[PDB]
Formats: sequence, C-alpha cells, structure tokens
Amino acid sequence: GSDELYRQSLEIISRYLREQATGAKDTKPMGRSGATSRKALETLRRVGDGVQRNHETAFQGMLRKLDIKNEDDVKSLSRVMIHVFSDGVTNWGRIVTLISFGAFVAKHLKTINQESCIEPLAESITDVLVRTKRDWLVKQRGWDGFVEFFHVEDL
Amino acid sequence: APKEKEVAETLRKIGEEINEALK
Ligand SMILES: [Zn+2]
Ligand SMILES: [Zn+2]
Ligand SMILES: [Zn+2]
Ligand SMILES: [Zn+2]
Repeated sequence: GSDELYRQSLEIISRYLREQATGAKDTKPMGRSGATSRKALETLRRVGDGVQRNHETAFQGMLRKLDIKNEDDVKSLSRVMIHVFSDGVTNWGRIVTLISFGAFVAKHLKTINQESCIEPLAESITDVLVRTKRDWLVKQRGWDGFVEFFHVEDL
Repeated sequence: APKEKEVAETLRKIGEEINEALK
C-alpha cells in the first residue's frame, strides 16, 4: 500500500513553493498522476500568483505578526492553518489561500537566508491539508476537484 | 496566541472571498 494522496499533495505544494522561492521552474517530470499534478500546479500558479499579488499588503502584515525566524520555524504557521479550519468549514478558496501564503513565506525564508529549505514548510502545509481533511479531499476527488473548482482557462 | 488568531482570521476571510467568487 501507499499514501498516494499525501505523496501527490506534497509534490504539488513543494514544487510551487520551491519555484516561487527560487524563481526557477523544475524541469524533471512529475510521477504518478502526472496529468492531474501538472494541471493542478498550473492552476496553482495562475490562482496563487493572483492571491499573493492581490493581498500582498495583508500577507506582509501576517508575516510580521508571525515573525518567522528560519526554515524550521513553522509551528505557529501550523497552528494558524489548523485554526483557519476550526470553525468546521473546508473549501478550495481557503485551501488555495493557505498554499499561496505558503509560497509567500517561502520567498521570505530566502530573503533571510539564500540556502533556506522549503521542505519543512511544504510538509507542514501538506500535513494540515492531507491529514486533517483527508476524507474531504477524497470526496472532492483530490487535485482533480481543485483543477475543476477554479477551471482556469487556457491551461 | 492573539497574533496567531488575527492571522488565521485574515487568511480565513481571504479564503472565503475567493470561495464566494468561484462558488
Ligand atoms: Zn479515510
Ligand atoms: Zn473557468
Ligand atoms: Zn478562532
Ligand atoms: Zn480578495
């Protein structure tokens, strides 16, 4: 057996956070369910880049409040993400906003240290989403439902 | 932590805004 939903989620989230932090796209192709993962990653680029641009002042404010000191300093962010969902509401708008702020934190990490790693961050986001909303994600057909919910044109 | 709740409330508000727009 295996946890393919976790694997696929971490790959999409890690890829987006890495390319956002480094400014360079990763060329090696994706693994299992590459079609969905590619479209999902493209959807995240289109939507998530817009969320960051359109809320950049609020995002900077949030960064200031969290005062993230290094690549391992993600416990408060984890608590925030759990808190976001603690009213019992789950939807793709909330999820893409958390991933978008993740990419914003990733760029921040690079400003304070060029050698900063993004894996601790991507894992903390992936953990909240996949572990605490596993069955919701499955019911929505995972990243296919993500692609379909935003239905970006000319992917 | 009071700051963590303010951040969560802000992310939730943005997230609902995006969800209402595509709903
Ligand atoms: Zn289950
Ligand atoms: Zn569309
Ligand atoms: Zn609360
Ligand atoms: Zn907005």
